[PDB]
Amino acid sequence: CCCGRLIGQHVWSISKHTQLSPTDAFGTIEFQGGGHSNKAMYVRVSFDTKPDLLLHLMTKEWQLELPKLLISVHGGLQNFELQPKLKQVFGKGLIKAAMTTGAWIFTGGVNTGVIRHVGDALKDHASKICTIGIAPWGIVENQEDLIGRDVVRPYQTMSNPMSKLTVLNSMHSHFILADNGTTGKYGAEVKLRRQLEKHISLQKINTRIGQGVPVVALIVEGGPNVISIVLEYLRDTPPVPVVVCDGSGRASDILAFGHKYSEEGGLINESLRDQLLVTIQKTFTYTRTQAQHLFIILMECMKKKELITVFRMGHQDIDLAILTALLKGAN
Amino acid sequence: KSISNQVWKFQRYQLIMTFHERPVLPPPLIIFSHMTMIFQHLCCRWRGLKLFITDDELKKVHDFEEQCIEEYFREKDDRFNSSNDERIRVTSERVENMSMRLEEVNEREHSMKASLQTVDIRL
Amino acid sequence: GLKLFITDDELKKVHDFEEQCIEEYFREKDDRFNSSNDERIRVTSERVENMSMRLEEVNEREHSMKASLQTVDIRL
Amino acid sequence: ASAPDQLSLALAWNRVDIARSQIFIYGQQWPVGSLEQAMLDALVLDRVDFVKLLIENGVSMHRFLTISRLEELYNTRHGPSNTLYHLVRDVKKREYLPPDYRISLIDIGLVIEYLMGGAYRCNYTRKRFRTLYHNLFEINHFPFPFHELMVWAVLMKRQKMALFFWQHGEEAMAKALVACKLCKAMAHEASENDMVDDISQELNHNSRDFGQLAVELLDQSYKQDEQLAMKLLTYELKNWSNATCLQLAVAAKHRDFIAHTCSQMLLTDMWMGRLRMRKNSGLKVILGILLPPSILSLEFKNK
Amino acid sequence: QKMALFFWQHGEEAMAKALVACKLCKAMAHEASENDMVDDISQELNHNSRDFG
Amino acid sequence: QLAVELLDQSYKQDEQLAMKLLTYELKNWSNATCLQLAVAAKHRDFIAHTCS
Repeated sequence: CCCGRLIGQHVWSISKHTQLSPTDAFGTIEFQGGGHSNKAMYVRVSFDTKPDLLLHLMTKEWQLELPKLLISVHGGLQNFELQPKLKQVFGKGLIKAAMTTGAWIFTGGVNTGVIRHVGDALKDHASKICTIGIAPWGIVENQEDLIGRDVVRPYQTMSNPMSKLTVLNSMHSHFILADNGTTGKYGAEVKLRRQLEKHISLQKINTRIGQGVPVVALIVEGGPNVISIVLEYLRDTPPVPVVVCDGSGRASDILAFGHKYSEEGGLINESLRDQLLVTIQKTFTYTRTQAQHLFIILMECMKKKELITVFRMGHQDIDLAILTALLKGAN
Repeated sequence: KSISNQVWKFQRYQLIMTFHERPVLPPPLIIFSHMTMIFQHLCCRWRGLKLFITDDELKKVHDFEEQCIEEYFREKDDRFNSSNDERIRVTSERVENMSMRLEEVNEREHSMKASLQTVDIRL
Repeated sequence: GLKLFITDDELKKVHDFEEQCIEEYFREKDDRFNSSNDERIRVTSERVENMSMRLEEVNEREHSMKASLQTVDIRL
Repeated sequence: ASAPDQLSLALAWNRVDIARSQIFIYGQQWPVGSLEQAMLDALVLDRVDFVKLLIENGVSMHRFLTISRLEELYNTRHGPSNTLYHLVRDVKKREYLPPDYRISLIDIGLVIEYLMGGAYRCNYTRKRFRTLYHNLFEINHFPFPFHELMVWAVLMKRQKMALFFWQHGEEAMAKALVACKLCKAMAHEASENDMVDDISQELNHNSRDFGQLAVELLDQSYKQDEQLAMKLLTYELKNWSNATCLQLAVAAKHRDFIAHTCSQMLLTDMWMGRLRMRKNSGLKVILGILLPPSILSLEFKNK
Repeated sequence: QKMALFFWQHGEEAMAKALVACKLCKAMAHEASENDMVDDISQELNHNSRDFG
Repeated sequence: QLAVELLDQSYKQDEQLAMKLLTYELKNWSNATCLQLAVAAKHRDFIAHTCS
C-alpha cells in the first residue's frame, strides 16, 4: 500500500488517513544474541507529539539524570566500511568523551551504517552512559515481538539479509520508537529528534557553565540530508556546533575539503570550486543540476565556520575535537 | 624468616577470633559470667565478623563486584598487550605481512611504470 | 669548619650551577628512558602499526591507479 | 541437514567459528530443546568456546540447569579424565562398590563437606534439598546457576571451563576461595591415593591459580573504594554454608589473602574494638585493667 | 607527590629541598606507623622518602 | 638432556606406552633395560622424573 504494509495486514492523514490512538507497546527488551545480555527500555512515541513529555519520561519515569553533553551520531543511512583503526580511534574517543562528560548519545538505532560503528564502539567500552536511539517503528524487524505492556519481551539478533526491515542494535541502553503509522519508510524520526534536542538544549544545567545543556552533533559521511541537517544545526538559535570526521567519504569529506580551502567562508578559488562541484557530480554521483543548489547550500553552511570543527587522524582521539567544539559552542 | 611476616598475618586471625569468643569476666571470675549467660538464655527460651546485610545493600555489594571482575580482565589484557613478549610477537607478525605486501607494491609499480612508458609513446 | 658562610654573589653562582645540574639530570634521565629497550619496542610497535595502515592505503590506491592506467590505455 | 544436525558436527570438529558463520546465522529453524541438548553436549565434551557461543545466542543458563541434567554432568564419562571417582567411594564408606553407581546430588554434597572441611555443610546436604531429591527422584532449577556449574568443573578437573564459569555470575570472591579449598583438598587426597604426581601437581597448580585470582580481586576492589571492600569480605555467604570470605580463606590456608592490607585493617579494627587509641597501645591498655578509674581517659569510637 | 616533584624542579636550593623532604617523609612515616593508620600510607611515605633520597 | 626430555614427552603422550618403553628388553644393547643403562651412567634426573 502507500504505507508499505500488506493489503490485508491493516488493523499523517494525507493519503494515509491515520487515526490518533493511545499508545500500547512499551516496556523492556531482553537482548538475547550479540554476545552479552543487555536490558534496554523502549517507548513508542508518535512523531508529532510535544517534547516536554518526552523530557518528563526521561527524567522521572526512566531514572536517567540530566547529562552534560549530547553527542548526536547522525550519519549515512546505508551500511558502509571504514579503515579499521580509524573506527578504533573513533570508538575510543567517543567512549572517552561519553564517560568524561556523562553524555547521552543519540545514535540512530537501526543496525545499518554509522549505528553499527557505534555498536562496535561500545564493544570497545564493554563495561553511566546513556545511548538513547531514535529509530522509526515501521522499519524495525520483529515488530510483533515488541508488542506488550510492561513486559520483558525477548528480541533476538534475527536479521534476514533480504528483508527490508532492519533489526535494532542490541547494545543501546535505551530506545525511542517513532511511530507515524507507516511501515518501511524513513523520515518518521527526524523532526521529533530535532524538537527533542531543542527541548533538551533549552534546559538550564545544574552547573550552568555555558548556555544550559550543550549539544555537540557529529557527522560521519552522509547524503544531502546530512548537509541539510548541518544548515539546521549551524543557523539555529542557539548555534549548536558540529564535528565532521573525514577520511571516510560522502558529505563529510566534501565538507572537510571545503573547510580546508574556504578562508572567510566564500573565499574559494575557481579551480577548487570547480573540483568540488565535479566531485559532487561524479565522485558521489549527484545530479549536476542540483550541484549548484547544493553548492549555495554549502555556502550558507560555510558562512559560519567558527563552529564547524574537523578531525584529521595522524593517539589524537576524536574527543579532542569533541571537547574543543564543546568549548566553542557554549558562549 | 622469609615467610615469617606472612605467617604472622595468618596467625593473627586465629588469635583475634578466639579472643572475641570469650566471656567478659576472667577465667578466675568465669562463674559470674556463666550465671548471667544462663540467666539471659533461660529468660527468653522459657518465656562480630558477620555483617548481616539486607537485600538492598546486597544488591550494591554484588554489582560492585561486577565492575571489579571487568577491570581485572581488562588490566590483564593491557598487561599482555604491553609486555615485551607480546610486543615483539605483534611486530614480527606485522613485519612478515609487510614483506609480502610491499612485494605486491614492487611488482605492480614496476609493471605500471612500464605501461606508462608504452602509453607515453602514443602521446 | 663545615659551614662556609658565603657572600650573595658567590651564592648566586652556586644557584646557577645547581640549576644547570637540575636541567642536565632531567635531560639525562629523559635520554636514559628514551634509549632503554622498553620504550624502543613500544615506539617501534606503534610506528609499525601506523606503517601497516599506511601501506594498506597505498596498496589499495595503487590498485585503483593501475585500473585508471588501463582506462587511459583504452583511451589511447 | 537441519541446524541441530550441523551444530553437532561442529562440536565434533571443535571448529567454533564455522558454527558462528553458518549454523548460527539468521533465519534458522531451531527447535525447542535443540539448544538445550546441544548445550549438554557442549559441557561434557569440554567445549569452553562452544559454551560461550551457546550462551551468547541465549541458551538461558538459569533454565538449562536442572537436578536431573546436572546428575548427567557429574556422571559424564566421556571427556577429560576426572578424580571424583576416588572421592565418592571413600565418603560412602565413611558413612557406613556397585559399578554403575549414579553419583547423586546428595552424595556429591558429602564430597564437598569432606574436602572443604571444618563446618562447611553443603546446600545439597540441607534437610530442605533432601526432600526435593526424594520427591523428584523452577523448583528443580537452582536459583543462582553459575555457582553449581563451577563446583562441577572444579571437582572434575575441567580447568578451562572452571575459569569461564568463574567470571560469569556473582559472588566471585566466594567462588575463588571455595575453589582454592577444593583443589588443594583433592590434591592431598590424590597424593595419598597413589595417583600420578602429574595429577597431584595439577590439582595444586589449580589451587594456586584460584588462590591467586582472589588476591587481585581483593586488590582491585581496594583501589576502587575501601568501604565496599570490607563489605564484600564480612557479609554472610548464604550459598557457601553461611560463612565469610575470611573464614573460607583460612580454611583453605591461603596466607596471602589475609596478608593483604584490606583484611589487616579489618582485623585490627575488631582487635581495638570500640577503643580507638592505636597510638602506642599496649602500655595504655594494661593500665586499663590495673586502674579501673584510668579507662575514662582512653578514647572511643562512636557508631 | 607528582606536585612535589614539580615544585622540586623549579626554584632554587633543591638539594636542601630534597633532603628536608626525605626527613619529612620518613618522619610522617614513623609517626603514621605510631598512630597505625593504613599500612599503605606508611609504605607510601617510605617510598616517597626513598625517591627524594 | 636428549634422553630425559625424550622421556618427558612420552609421559604427556601415553603413560601406558612410556612405561613399557623404559622396561622392555634391549636386545641390541646387551639384554638390559633403560633403567639399567640409566644407573650405569648415574643419570639422576632421568630416574627422578615421575614416570620412572
